[PDB]
Amino acid sequence: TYTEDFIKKQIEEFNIGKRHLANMMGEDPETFTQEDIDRAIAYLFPSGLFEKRARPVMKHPEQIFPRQRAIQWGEDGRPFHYLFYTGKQSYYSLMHDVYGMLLNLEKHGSR
Amino acid sequence: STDFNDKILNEPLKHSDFFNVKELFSVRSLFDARVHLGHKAGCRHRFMEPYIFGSRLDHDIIDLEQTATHLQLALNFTAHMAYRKGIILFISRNRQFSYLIENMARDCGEYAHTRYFRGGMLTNARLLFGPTVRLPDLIIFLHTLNNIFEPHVAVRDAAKMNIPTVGIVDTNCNPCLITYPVPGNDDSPLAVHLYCRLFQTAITRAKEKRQQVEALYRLQ
Amino acid sequence: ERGWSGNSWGGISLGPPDPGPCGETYEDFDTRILEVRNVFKSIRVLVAVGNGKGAAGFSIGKATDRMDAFRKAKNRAVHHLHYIERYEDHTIFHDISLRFKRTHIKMKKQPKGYGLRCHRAIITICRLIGIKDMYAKVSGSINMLSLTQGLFRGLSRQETHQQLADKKGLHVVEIREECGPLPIVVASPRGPLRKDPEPEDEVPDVKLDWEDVKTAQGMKRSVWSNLKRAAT
Amino acid sequence: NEDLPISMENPYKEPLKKCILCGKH
Amino acid sequence: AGSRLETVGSIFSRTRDLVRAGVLKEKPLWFDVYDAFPPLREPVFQRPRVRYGKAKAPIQDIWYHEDRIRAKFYSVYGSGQRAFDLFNPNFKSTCQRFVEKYTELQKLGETDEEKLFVETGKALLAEGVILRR
Amino acid sequence: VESFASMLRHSPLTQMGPAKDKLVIGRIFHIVENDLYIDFGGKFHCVCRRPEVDGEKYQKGTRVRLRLLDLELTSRFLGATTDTTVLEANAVLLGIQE
Ligand code: FES
Ligand SMILES: [Mg+2]
Ligand SMILES: [Mg+2]
Repeated sequence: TYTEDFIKKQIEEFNIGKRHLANMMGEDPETFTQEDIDRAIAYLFPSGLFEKRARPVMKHPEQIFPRQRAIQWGEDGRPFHYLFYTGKQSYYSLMHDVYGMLLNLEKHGSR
Repeated sequence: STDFNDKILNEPLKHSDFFNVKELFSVRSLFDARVHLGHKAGCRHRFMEPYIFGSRLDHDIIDLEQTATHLQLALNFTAHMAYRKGIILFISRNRQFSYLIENMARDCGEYAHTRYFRGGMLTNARLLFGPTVRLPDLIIFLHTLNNIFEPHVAVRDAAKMNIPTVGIVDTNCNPCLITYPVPGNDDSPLAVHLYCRLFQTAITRAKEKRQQVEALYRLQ
Repeated sequence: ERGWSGNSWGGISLGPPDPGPCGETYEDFDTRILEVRNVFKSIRVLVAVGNGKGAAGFSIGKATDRMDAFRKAKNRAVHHLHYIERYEDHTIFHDISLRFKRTHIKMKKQPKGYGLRCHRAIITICRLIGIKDMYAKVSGSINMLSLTQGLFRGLSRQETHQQLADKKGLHVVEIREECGPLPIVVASPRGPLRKDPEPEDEVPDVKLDWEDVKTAQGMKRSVWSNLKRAAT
Repeated sequence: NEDLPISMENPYKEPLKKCILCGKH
Repeated sequence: AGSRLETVGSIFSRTRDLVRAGVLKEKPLWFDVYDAFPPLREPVFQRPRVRYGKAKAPIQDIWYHEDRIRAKFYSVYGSGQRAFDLFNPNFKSTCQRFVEKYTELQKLGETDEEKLFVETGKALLAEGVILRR
Repeated sequence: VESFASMLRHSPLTQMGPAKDKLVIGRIFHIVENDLYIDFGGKFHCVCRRPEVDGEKYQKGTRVRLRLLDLELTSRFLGATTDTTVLEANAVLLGIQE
């Protein structure tokens, strides 16, 4: 399991490694981007493995490691969303919005 | 902190009507909203008999003089709970008013559940929300019956979790477990709109009063 | 320590209930096994918990493993507690006659030092509740679950002296032979007191039990009654 | 108060339906 | 956490007893508000019963004197061709005008129902409202 | 101060008496394809099919004439201790209120 401190240290390491890679490739570290990181890592570590995921990768720790839940209530205990106790706050919020849009109208190649 | 408790939380309980909920409504207003119109005599529930003025051509009439006192007590309790920053959860399975109730709950900064009630929201909350979830301090039923004309499971679950309940109870409903029942019509849109207006206004004024009193206490 | 018998689970203590998910601790609660049965295989256990100060409850746990059944029953029992009123924190307020399903229970209030002369399961539950002096007789089917349900129901539905005073609006006065004709007022109405006396019922229309009348008249001859027994 | 309802038999009670031969020999 | 025996007592009695016994360390947020402002009835569970024998519901039928007049009207002049407007809190039907005139004629005159009926009909026709028998 | 008894006594709904075969004015408040939901001042609305004659005039807010049959449709069925209600009034749609 990946504790948040581990992810924080990974983020710091990625930032320092990004500045190192920009130093190596002669580019300005400030404007150095993820496309630039991909190009530089493809040049420095050439790999013709057919699997694009078996090739060397230098990604942000957020992207490469999985994600976790979000906090749904603060220290006072009150949930942030008014539809929290449904257990499907996002879905029912979306349905509520759609129904309101339909009510407003009633008053008035792709998949 | 003792002075804070005494001046903020204990003071409002010393007054009969601290938030002045009595001027939000009157018997004439409830009459104009058709709050007195109940179901037919054949659908009458026994425990709703004491609240019924009579039966007008096989149609029950809800005594509004009792509704006034019951609504006064319910609105006072709701205002006091909102002043105490308690979580308030409106519940209603009447799909004609789901949108209105959700809008009202969002407006007064409280919570709504107008959808299918999955087994164990309240009794099994720790597994379904998390080990540290906070349950509502008060539940307001605008409709106490589900769509098969049987009590909402949330009534019994709220009794089990020792959560006080306010409820609008029609002539065919069971008020035995609602802590603060309000006999009234819950079908006609006018009555439901009136209930939503009253409860929203009470909660909002209670919150404003809480902020005002805290600010005054801090200044002095 | 053994329970009611050497090879019996009943009467054995399971220790304090586990700290609940609600964040509460129950180090003051004691748990006792009332019944263990094989369900045809799984195990069904009936246990009772109590803190000795009026708070008591009971629950059933079902599971393939006996320890899991114990844990389930205990944790569910702590969340279904009754509060039992006690007269001077040693006995019940009045005689209670009840029938649950086919089990009849007759409980009698007793003075201090009388002990617990009751069915062994009733003795265990009374030790958990905190009752120290009481008499109890069980008739009909001796079904452990019905016995427990009836006991908890009757003990929860007892009217205290304060409740009786408030209902009748009169002074509840105790007469003790050891204290002579001194009237001891144990409860007074919180509201105003009625100025008219109760009807002096010349002969009340009460339902008497033939066993009690037989015992009072000396016509009971049972060789098993009033036998010497260890302290309870 | 004069507005209270008064005890009374239903004045709108419709007559019981009769068969086509009711009252005829 | 409190007891879940919803059929025993009420939430207030259970919470009060468990707070007194020490099981609950602190009273819940609503306890003081309830205690200061209790409901008219303590919310104790009760099983509704079916009535049998001579036991009858105590609900009375709502009748007024003028209903009799109304009945006669709706049987003689029939339902008024004019439609009811229940949204108007002060709507006045032809039957209501007839009832008011009948009551006035009763209070300013004698008490013979048939004579009152015909006199009321005459007065309303004089006013100019159509009443087809 | 008017009491509830006076309000009930002088209410138009009380004055109407029996609801069967009474002409009332209702207002359309909801339309679902060809089904019009009409409030006439009672506890429940009544739902009527859009007429085939001049059907386009029936819109939300439209005033219509109704012949009431029942303020609420209920009936007790075999093996039941309470009436079953559809939560709807029974009425006949006549036309538009000119
Ligand atoms: S209905 Fe009267 S004789 Fe047949
Ligand atoms: Mg209803
Ligand atoms: Mg042995």
